Amino acid sequence: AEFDRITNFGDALSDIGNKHMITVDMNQATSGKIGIRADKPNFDGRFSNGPVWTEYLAGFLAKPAPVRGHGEIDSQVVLKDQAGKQITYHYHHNALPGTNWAVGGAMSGLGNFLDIDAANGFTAKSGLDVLTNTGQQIKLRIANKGQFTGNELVSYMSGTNNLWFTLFGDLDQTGNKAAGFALTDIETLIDAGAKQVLAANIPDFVDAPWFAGQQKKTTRFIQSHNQALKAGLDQLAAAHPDVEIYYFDAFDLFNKVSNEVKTKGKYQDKELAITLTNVTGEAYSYATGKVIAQPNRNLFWDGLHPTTAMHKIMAKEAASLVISGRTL
Repeated sequence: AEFDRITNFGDALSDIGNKHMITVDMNQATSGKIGIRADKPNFDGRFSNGPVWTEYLAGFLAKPAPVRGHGEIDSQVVLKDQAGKQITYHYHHNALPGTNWAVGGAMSGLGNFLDIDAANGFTAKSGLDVLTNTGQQIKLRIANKGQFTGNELVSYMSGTNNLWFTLFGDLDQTGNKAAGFALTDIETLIDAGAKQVLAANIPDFVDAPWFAGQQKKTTRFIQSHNQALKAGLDQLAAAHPDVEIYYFDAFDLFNKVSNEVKTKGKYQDKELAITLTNVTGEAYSYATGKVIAQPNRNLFWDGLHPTTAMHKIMAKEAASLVISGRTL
């Protein structure tokens, strides 16, 4: 056989609950002073209305379902109430053994990042930067579990948040610069013994509701990133002939589904029991909580994250890429 288990790295497209549960635990530990990410109506801490693509993937390949994992978390969380009284917490959680190390918000590269808010009248000064970037996930997986054995498929899907925090934060990355961080991370996997790598590019988010009024900037970033990533993976595959690399072209899949819905009115897959009829709107509004009656007719759940229907479509394409043995 080629592999017994799947290991996942990346962001909210892959995460089965780390960003959610870390904030649940920090909220408990501070008696409600930290806001919960991926609350209801999101499904069990997924940034979706049901399972994400890494869950369908394990089903399709008949491998064990993802197990949420992370390393030790430790931080001095400093908050202030509206009166400006400072409150300090020692937040700690032991490592969590698992196989899916993805965390919503994560960027390609190393280190930790800030994507958690204080709540109920408090404001965070310091120490909420407890979430790990994709390259940091890999570093902590290696420390916790050692090098890969070769019996795993390792999925890597990152870069969306390198775009996100360039548009809406102080990150100042080109698509090619962000792609370089991804390739550095993927090379770390290889040097850690990974022999089967499922590397995904950035989806075609041209129509994502949260990117409205940024279409030229997102096309530039996502096009730049994906062609740099492809070329880099072609080079890595060249230099590492004992590694099988599958390039999940999530971009083209999003593009194809979208154009099918726009030009024929639907994208339907009878094998998956899915019919999409909307690829331009959110099924669910973050701001108001409201959800349309039939969210699984949409590509987009909120303004960026796919619905569980679209995650199923993504995993079928990835599973069939792996089954097809069409490696780089």
